[PDB]
Amino acid sequence: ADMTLWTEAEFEEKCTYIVNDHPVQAEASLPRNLLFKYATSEEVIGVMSKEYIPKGTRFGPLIGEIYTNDTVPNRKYFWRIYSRGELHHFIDGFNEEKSNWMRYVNPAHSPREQNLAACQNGMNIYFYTIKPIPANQELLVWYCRDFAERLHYPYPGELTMMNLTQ
Amino acid sequence: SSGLVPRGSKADMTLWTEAEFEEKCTYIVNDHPWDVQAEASLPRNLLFKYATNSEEVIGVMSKEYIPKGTRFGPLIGEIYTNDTVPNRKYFWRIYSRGELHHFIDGFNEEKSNWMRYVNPAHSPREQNLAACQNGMNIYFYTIKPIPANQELLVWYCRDFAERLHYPYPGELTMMNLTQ
Repeated sequence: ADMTLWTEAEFEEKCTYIVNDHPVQAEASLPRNLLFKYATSEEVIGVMSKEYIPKGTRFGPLIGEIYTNDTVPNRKYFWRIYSRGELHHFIDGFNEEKSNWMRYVNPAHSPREQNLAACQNGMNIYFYTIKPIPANQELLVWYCRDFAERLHYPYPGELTMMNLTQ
Repeated sequence: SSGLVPRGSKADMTLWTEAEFEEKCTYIVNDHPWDVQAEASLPRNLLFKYATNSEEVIGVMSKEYIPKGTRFGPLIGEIYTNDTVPNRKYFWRIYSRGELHHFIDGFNEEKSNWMRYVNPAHSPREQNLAACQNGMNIYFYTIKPIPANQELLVWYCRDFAERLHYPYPGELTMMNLTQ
């Protein structure tokens, strides 16, 4: 039940609820269980729950412009996609007319804050809730273990030197 | 004296690259010439730590003050590829062009040098050697002085740890990366 160390395959296989986007694209696509957080203007500064979001809910896939190295023209909204253990392409969520609402979700600062894991399944990126999100709480994402490892990034539950030499 | 002159324009080895270790190390220590090989090869500035009442080696200690920036090695052991590998406790990986190339295996004491006896550090605070691949070899570099009669304790340098998807001293947390 602790999803911290699940593999991308385990997220896909053991997901309970699937939430599709709502039928500018980045704003219009926001599912009906979410709301935007706004600046004190109409600038969107994050995504919040409108209602209780269960653990084990999948959002996505991420929509954005796709670039390879040979085709790439701002990298803050980039997500990397891998094939057979090599970087294959980027999905770029920067352009709000060609990207969905996932571009607005802020990153978690700590394991405690994280309530979404980002995973690559197939050729897509999804965000899975790893804990319940009560109403009117911010969605805060970080890479799942396998994705973090592909990036050489830290992640919740990462083993320490102390762990590896115990 | 004071100020801009002595300051000039802008020593911690924690985040050095493998190239930096090779370029900037100060002292080189070669193995003892030469011979069992794993014991006979131990450099004259080191001693073994033994199990109590036993001749069993359980670690490596300094015999004398070992300066920061001292290189030991290269590692010697049997070399296996995936296509030739026959207990991985004493295995070290060698990479070529970002891909695993072969393993150096220190298990057999007749075919390996003293570096097989060096134990891993349990924490950043305990580490006094960084292991690096330079060229086709692995060397250990002291990252802090080792006073006389203190154990040598190794961990991978940052780039080697990252090839292994291992943690390392100085690794940034999510907290550091996000603010």
